[PDB]
Amino acid sequence: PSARIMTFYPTMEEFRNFSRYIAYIESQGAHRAGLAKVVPPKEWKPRASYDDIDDLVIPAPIQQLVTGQSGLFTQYNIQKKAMTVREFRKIANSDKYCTPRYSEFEELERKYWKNLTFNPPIYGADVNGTLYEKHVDEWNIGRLRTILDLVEKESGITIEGVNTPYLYFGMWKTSFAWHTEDMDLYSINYLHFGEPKSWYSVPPEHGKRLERLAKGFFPGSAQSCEAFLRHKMTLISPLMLKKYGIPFDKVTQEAGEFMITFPYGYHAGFNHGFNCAESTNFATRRWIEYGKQAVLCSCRMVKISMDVFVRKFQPERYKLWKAGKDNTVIDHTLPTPEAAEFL
Ligand SMILES: CN(CCc1cnn(-c2nccc3c(=O)[nH]cnc23)c1)Cc1ccc(F)cc1
Ligand SMILES: [Zn+2]
Ligand SMILES: [Zn+2]
Repeated sequence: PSARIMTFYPTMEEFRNFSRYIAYIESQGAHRAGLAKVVPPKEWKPRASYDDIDDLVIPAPIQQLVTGQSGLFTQYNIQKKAMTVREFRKIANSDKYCTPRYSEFEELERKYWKNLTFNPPIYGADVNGTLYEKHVDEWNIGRLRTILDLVEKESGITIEGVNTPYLYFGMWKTSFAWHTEDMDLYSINYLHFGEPKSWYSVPPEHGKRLERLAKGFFPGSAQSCEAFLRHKMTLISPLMLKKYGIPFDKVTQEAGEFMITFPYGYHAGFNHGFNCAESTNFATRRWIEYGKQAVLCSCRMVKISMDVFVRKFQPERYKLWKAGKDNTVIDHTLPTPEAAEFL
């Protein structure tokens, strides 16, 4: 009810301040769903045209091999040789790989879950780069300027997969497995162009139920690594989630829209056809407790030292936290302290 995905329509004035807007959507309860859609003002555009990127190199395209049955699957990401956007699009749009005919989303979603183990598609995933023009100042994924910037501030080391933008060139049936962000951070995803991207979300207050369910389904993966979901290989159909009483919601992201994922917000999804999305991680003051308590991959990976954040934002707790006495319990319903001005 209050864990349902929400869509926001900021005005141009409201859009200019990223962090303030994030605070605003949390004061509205957006974080409870674990995922929110943000439709930018009509006048806003991050790039004049996308007709000048055909020679853009996808260095490590991945063939997505999926094995499984009865709504439970494991995705094996097979590296293919480098290719350009032009070559990628030719494959995406060919008879062999293009989107099937469909009337309603529910029909396309059925095709996805029935055919994800067949005819493995190629995902032009994790390409370092941005499609934003240099002068765009609003919601610029390249430079959000959140408190996540503090790691680079004190050491200069940029952790690969954190605080840098990534591009994802999708084709029909390419997917992202169930996961939460690295260090349980926030994430932003903008669909630059093409066919939609469909998303599934589990509210952070029900995240441990999803983990317990995936542990029961893959006991071998769980014994090897407690945090095996962080490998981003596990696919679980909505039918299985429904059967085992895991609450979830679904949303389709169209070209020109943003998706925000919240700390400990489990999400998965798939691309409807040839498209391109830009993404990065970011943080608010609320994330600090999430980063301290993040259950990380012990086999295996992205790790951020919390010491800098605790020392700056929670110095009274520093000694208690460094001694293993920080017994703090996270309340997933509470908005970020920055949202106080809206409540
Ligand atoms: C380090 N790599 C990013 C990790 C990462 C974190 N969030 N996230 C995603 N989150 C949301 C949406 C998407 C999406 O549409 N498409 C791809 N990845 C998405 C992907 C690993 C990796 C990327 C893609 C993939 F398939 C499998 C592994
Ligand atoms: Zn993600
Ligand atoms: Zn692991």
